[PDB]
Amino acid sequence: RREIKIEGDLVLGGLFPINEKGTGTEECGRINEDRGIQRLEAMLFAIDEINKDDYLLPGVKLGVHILDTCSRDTYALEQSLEFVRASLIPLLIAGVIGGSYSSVSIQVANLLRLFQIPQISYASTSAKLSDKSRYDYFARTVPPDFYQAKAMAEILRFFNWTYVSTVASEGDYGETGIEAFEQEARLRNICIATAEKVGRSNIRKSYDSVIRELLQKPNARVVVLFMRSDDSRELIAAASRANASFTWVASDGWGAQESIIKGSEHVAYGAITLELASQPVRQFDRYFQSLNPYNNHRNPWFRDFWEQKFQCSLQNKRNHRRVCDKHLAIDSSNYEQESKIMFVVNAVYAMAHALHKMQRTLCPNTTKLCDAMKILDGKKLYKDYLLKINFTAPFNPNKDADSIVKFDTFGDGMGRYNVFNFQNVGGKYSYLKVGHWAETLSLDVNSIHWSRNSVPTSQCSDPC
Amino acid sequence: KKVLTLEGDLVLGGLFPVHQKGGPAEDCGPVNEHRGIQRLEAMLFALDRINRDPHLLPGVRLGAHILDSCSKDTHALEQALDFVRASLTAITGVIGGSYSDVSIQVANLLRLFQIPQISYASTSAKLSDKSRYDYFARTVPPDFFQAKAMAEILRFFNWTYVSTVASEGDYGETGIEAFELEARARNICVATSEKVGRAMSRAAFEGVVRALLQKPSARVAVLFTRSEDARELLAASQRLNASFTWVASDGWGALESVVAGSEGAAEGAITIELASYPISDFASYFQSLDPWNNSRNPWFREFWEQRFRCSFRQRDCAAHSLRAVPFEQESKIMFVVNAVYAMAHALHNMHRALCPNTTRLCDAMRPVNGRRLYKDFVLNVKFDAPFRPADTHNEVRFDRFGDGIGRYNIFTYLRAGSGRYRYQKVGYWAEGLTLDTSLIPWASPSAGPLPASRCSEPCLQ
Ligand SMILES: N[C@@H](CCC(=O)O)C(=O)O
Ligand SMILES: N[C@@H](CCC(=O)O)C(=O)O
Repeated sequence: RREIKIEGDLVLGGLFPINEKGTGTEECGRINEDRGIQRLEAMLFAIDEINKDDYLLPGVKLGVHILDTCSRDTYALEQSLEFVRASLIPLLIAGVIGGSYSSVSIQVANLLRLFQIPQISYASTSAKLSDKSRYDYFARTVPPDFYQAKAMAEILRFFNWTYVSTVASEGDYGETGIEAFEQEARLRNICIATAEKVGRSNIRKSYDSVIRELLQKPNARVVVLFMRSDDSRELIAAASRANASFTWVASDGWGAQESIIKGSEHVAYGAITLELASQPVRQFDRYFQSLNPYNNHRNPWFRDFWEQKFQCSLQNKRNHRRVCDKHLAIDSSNYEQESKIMFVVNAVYAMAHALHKMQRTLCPNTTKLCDAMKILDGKKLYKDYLLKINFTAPFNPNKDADSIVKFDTFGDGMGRYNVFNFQNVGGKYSYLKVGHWAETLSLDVNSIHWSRNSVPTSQCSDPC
Repeated sequence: KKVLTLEGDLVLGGLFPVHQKGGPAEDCGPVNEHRGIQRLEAMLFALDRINRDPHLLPGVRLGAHILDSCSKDTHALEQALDFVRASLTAITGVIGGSYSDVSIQVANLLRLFQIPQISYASTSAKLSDKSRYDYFARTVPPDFFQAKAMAEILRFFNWTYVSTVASEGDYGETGIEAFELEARARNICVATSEKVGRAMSRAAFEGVVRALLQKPSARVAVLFTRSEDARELLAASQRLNASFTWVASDGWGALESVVAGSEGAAEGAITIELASYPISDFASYFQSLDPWNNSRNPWFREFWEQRFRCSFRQRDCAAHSLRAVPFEQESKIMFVVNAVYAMAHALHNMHRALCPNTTRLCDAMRPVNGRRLYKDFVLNVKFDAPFRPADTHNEVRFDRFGDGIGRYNIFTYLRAGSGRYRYQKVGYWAEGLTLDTSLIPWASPSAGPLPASRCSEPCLQ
């Protein structure tokens, strides 16, 4: 296995979904180009920025203990044992800035709550979390799935889609989200045509029974997806194979990423997805576009990533593929910033300020490491400082209410979303924003490209 | 908190719900007199018998490290840290886990440290996945057969329109899923699906009862609930004066605390328990127990104060004996004993397969590894049951996923002998439904029409 073990006075661990589930060694195969390396480099850039500046955490240097979660909760639990090994090269971790999947975050929080280690997530949106009775050391920077369910129910009601079908992914993310969506639909007089639960368990659908059942009922052409990025890609590939076209109202799992839609653009011409409200970070783009496989030695996976993004394998020597050694680097022509980078950078600074206001209180006499801070109890770090943190966005020139980084009474974030429609402009398929959602709906119907160039309808019976 | 520990060459773990689930303020309060104390005493009695047995580990003495989870997964996870802090006097195996949610977290924690665990009452369909829970065995059948049995019972009585309520967790949701999948093939239809949260108040229970009462076509109610949740639902139904035909699972079983104070709301209720037989020696061992000599059980005193409503500071229960009070044995007792034996013979064959020198603990077996033990001696073990009654035909074996034979019994709560309100067995279930309607009071043709629940009654032909 590979990991980053940069040392420092204070170590902020993290867990990232660098590798995809399965597809080799029965554990994890291919590398997530978008959700596995961009967030990792964003966290590294944030750590470097905190260390290089003097305004935030002077003197004290921040190190990382980043680990790879192979898109599995069991693998994440196995890897997280090293974070609590010291309290059970033993390193004392003051915080785990990690957790991208709901199941992975839940397992990591359950393991960490015994050792009193605060944890901050950046992409895990679930209603099972934020329950302080069972998760008392969890505080994410993203809103739960309740707001997503409300927004998607409002979207369905806006277009008068009543007879809709629902497809969910088994686990701690799809199940709770689809339950909340069912409750919201029942509230808004919306009846679910059918309910499916895609999973990899012993008794589960084989990615074709769901599509066969969907085609069995042609009266409901709207499918609401609560699925992760690992299962949505395979489901859309199976749909493309079966040549079954439906309009897609997807959750944050699909997002606004083009990795899922690769070779299956036709099957998902009409797709509406919800993404967290994120603005691009220019500094992160500048840092990432200057990365090379020769000057980046602290990222073990990056070299392998260099063999996957550019389709140029055999970086040293082999007959598998041509050696694209030089004359080709990461540029804006093929690199797009992830829609959650500011959610992970703010996930780091949230602890940094928590480590900045604490050292200013326990031992304010010296602006450095002190003997009184030898032991870092998680209760004081989380409840006293981290819970009531309040700071502006580190890399946002604008200073407004939407650019503040503060938690809630349950350790959550602002419930603002954006709606992306998959449109084909000039022969190019891409996601375009067609509205937003901040306790209201602002869809732009006049600028929406549908699957059949017409507004779809989904009613149980034709009005008579 | 209090930890029950013994001394021996090999120490066996334990995890029992001695106390009941507490409120928002306290952690966990009242002691469980049937599912927390009787099972613990059964495990202790089995360990004593194994230690006294000459043919079973004549030189190796089995210890005990019984803990208390008190029906909380977080508390169970906090307590189970002692099972792994020794190794990081080590724990050989963990005989514990009475709830699916309680056992799943413990299994996940123990899989990292390669510590085998054999449960005694965990009945969940998601615990059979060997890819996620590598080191976990069970003596009781999963819910895969219980859901089928309840579907068969529902189909036998010509019930079509039913309502389902389940507890939020890894035992109720999986039960609803399996029941729905096995009912889709049949003509069973579910009207509404209701969920009971872990922290649920009386107002929410009343709201759930009202939601069930909103649709009057459905007369029955399928139950996947724990003891406390089922008791609270029955109490709410009694408060609202609502009568149903409850179809429950092993969570209710044949307990008397669920029907304590709510006998009116629970009339003619069909429940399913696991196939079991009383243990002759365990009854005598439990009845011959006193709070003074039995100083090895820290919770026993807490049980005694709850058994006859006394107080040791007030000098009460000085002449109270458990022998006089009638004894009701828990259905899932023998399984617990079997679980202990599931780690006894597994530690007996291995000692005869890796260290064939002496009968004591040799220096080569000091670091007992759970990997080889579970893969070669625990998963494939066959032996005669310890305390078989008469000369029946039963065997203790583990399947490919560490399961048991799916045999169930059907009980009905009926009032006989001037309202005794007792459970009566009206058949069993091994491979097909073979219940008898003669013993059921409301199923008799002379008693009255059979309770029916259909979405639409058959109109004129
Ligand atoms: N946000 C999804 C996971 C996908 C991701 O954003 O990385 C969740 O709630 O688990
Ligand atoms: N089998 C039920 C409860 C068993 C019992 O403790 O009686 C469960 O898995 O939660």
